[PDB]
Amino acid sequence: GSSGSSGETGGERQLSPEKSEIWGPGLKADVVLPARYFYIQAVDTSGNKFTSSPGEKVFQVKVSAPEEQFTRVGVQVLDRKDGSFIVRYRMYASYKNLKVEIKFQGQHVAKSPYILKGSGPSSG
Repeated sequence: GSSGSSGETGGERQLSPEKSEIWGPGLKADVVLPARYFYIQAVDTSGNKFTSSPGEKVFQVKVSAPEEQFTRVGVQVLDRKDGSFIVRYRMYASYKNLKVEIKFQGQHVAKSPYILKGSGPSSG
């Protein structure tokens, strides 16, 4: 069997990933013990907040450690607010350093990946 789909649109602002800002308790020094979750705000080319509902599956998140490999991370994106989203993930293995990667249709949203290693001060 086989089928197809369709959908037209236009006029709306120009959703821009680069602009979109990614903030949360994840990109911090003292993160949560178990798992953390950050928010993803959709911004246009004019640096304006979409504060709207784009769709169900529009933004994705990748989780993988530079030292440890073969990490089956099942991240799920759910629309909590009428503009922002929540990113949750589960892991049953040692977590020393992870790499956050956010992309949109082949376009990086934030300054990813994100390398977070070394308790604050290191050089010293």
